[PDB]
Amino acid sequence: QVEGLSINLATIREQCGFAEAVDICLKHGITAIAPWRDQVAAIGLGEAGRIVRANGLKLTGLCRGGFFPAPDASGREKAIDDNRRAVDEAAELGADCLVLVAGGLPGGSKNIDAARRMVVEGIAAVLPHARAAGVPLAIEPLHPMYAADRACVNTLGQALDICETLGPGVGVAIDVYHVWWDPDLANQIARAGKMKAILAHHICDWLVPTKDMLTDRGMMGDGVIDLKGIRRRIEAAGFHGAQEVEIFSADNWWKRPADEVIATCVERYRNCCEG
Amino acid sequence: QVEGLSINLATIREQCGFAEAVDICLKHGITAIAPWRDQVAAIGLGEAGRIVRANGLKLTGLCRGGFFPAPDASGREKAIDDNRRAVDEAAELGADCLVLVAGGLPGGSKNIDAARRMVVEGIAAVLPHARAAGVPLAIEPLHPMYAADRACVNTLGQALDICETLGPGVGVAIDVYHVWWDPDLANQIARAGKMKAILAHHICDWLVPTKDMLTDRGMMGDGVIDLKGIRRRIEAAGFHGAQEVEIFSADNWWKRPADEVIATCVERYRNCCEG
Ligand SMILES: [Zn+2]
Ligand SMILES: [Zn+2]
Repeated sequence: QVEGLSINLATIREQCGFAEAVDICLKHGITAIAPWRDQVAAIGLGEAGRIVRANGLKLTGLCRGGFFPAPDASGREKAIDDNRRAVDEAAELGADCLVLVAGGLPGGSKNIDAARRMVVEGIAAVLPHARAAGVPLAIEPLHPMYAADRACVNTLGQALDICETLGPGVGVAIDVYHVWWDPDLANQIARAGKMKAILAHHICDWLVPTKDMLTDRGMMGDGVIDLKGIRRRIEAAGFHGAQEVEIFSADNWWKRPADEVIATCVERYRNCCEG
Repeated sequence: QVEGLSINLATIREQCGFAEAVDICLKHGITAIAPWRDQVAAIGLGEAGRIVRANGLKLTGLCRGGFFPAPDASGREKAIDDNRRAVDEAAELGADCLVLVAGGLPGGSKNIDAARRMVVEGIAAVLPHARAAGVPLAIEPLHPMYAADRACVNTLGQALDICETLGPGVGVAIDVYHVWWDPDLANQIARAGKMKAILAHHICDWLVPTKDMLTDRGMMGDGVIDLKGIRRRIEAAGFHGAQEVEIFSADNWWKRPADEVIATCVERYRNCCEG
């Protein structure tokens, strides 16, 4: 087995559905995954579970919940309801956390403070149901470039502020793509450790040049992130969970055979990632 | 006159050289500019000065200095030397500040902490010459997406930390494109005010979607930034200097007649920008 490696299934999403991805992962000695809700829906929740169990599969996360801002309270309630259903799916599959991607500005608002208030309210509204189901909520801070239209939780400091306020049952998914640049990263990781808030660690690389804002994530080692440096900090902070490969690569990795992608992931994980 | 408006000449860089840009600005009632060092070099420093003086032109900034990291001390010294020459140009033209864009990772380094140390060292090395010439150094924090390859000063908090440490003669250029997303923006602006560190304010907009990482800045009002909200904070912090339009728009504004761009800038400034 490749111990301590997980594959977020977005990494081979062009190539595979849920059943085939799991098959390819188990064949390469990988026994931990993070599936997406649409992948689960395509195979069916009952079959997804059967597969999880038949291998006692570790799910490092379910992607994703969140998307809280909306112009009206009823739209915000509709989002809260979707998150409760997401929690239920995570529980059924035994996921280590439900990943939350906050949502950006609602409608045509320029009020980012208000959108952020909506996100905190939504997480607060979902948290009782998530605590009750045994599903930790992982706020994934997203890269600042995504603030307007994808997620207005944009720093680890901000995400940890929300955690500290709401209390137990909410933590952070630390994705290197989203946080590597942060000048206060070392402090916030140590802070997350002391709060016991680290729920997941996602890996990939920042390419130079980066050629697309969303779908040009690098394979570990092809970019400029000090991955080992970051992993060492995360472990020193007390998180020893699996490193989860999440690569969106429209023009490279999504065009290669899935077996080549997963094998490269094993190779890079051993050479570039371990702390 | 359009009081309180400045045009960073990058906004019409495809259309105009220095002499023609100034002509177009003065014709639309704009009497403040921020030229680039290559534009000054193309017209010649002596002629640039003659033009500045013939109108008593306000320069809200000179773009740019910085670019401090390099793999070797001699490369770092070469950068420091270039910055001293940049200071001299700013002095000669009577610029309100020399804008500093930090530089990204040197060579093939993954050590962003070290590159940041190099930037602080470089600013520290240039500062005596800049103090002596009467040229304030404006650290311009750049958007986090630029961290690897353009500038590893990426938050207003980080930039103000450097200012506070080095002391007098170094402040911040606050560009809305670079900082609008920052969850601690309100606090850091108030902080910059208390330190008396605000040297410039650059305006433009964040488009949704943004279609290019470098050259798809919006015209004020076409995007999602609360420009008036930010300007009000800057004024409450005690900076009442000109708002400087800096737009890099490869597929829109750089393809329009310069007169139409500058007229739109006046229109939006009056409608969308004033606090
Ligand atoms: Zn992630
Ligand atoms: Zn700027």
